Amino acid sequence: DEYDYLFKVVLIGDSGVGKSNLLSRFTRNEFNLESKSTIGVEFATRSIQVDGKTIKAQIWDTAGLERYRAITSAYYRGAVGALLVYDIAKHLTYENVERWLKELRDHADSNIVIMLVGNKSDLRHLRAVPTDEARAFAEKNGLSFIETSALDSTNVEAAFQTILTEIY
Ligand SMILES: Nc1nc2c(ncn2[C@@H]2O[C@H](COP(=O)(O)OP(=O)(O)O)[C@@H](O)[C@H]2O)c(=O)[nH]1
Ligand SMILES: [Cl-]
Ligand SMILES: [Mg+2]
Repeated sequence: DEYDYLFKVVLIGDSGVGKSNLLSRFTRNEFNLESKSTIGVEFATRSIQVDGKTIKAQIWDTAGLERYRAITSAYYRGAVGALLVYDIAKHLTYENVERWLKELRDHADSNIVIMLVGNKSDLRHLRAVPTDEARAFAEKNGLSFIETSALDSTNVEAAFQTILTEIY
């Protein structure tokens, strides 16, 4: 509805890390504590301002589990950014970041902007993934890095703003 650029940005990451609530927090300012596996593929949109011009962010979301049906290059097609999300309270979701990176190399453009997102920062007292460690990891792998909380809203706007500005 009037925009200068449409930037496709995808969300990826293990089931349960907060992808769907990052989407809902960013596009509708809504959060649900309930947990429910995402159905098929969804996308939602939000427009923001960058360098005086209007950026329509089209943000895709899908299930992190790829057992019976796996994500294809069509999911990633034309994506200029990826929010690769893990749960700072569940170490396994961070261990699996390498698998997501492999999936991005196989299925996404070699120059996509990748933001590593440590979500659930409000669970800092349950932290399983030290901030400094993830930050260095992002550094070595050519990713941006931010910790967010969809629940209390911390850094959610900043994460999307930053990636869309990096892309711009
Ligand atoms: N404490 C906390 N819980 C979160 C946060 N984001 C998502 N959740 C919860 O984690 C569960 C999985 O969230 P969901 O958005 O469905 O993650 P997805 O499985 O990666 O799409 C739900 O119970 C959410 O309410 C967060 O920032 N903090
Ligand atoms: Cl599946
Ligand atoms: Mg989901």
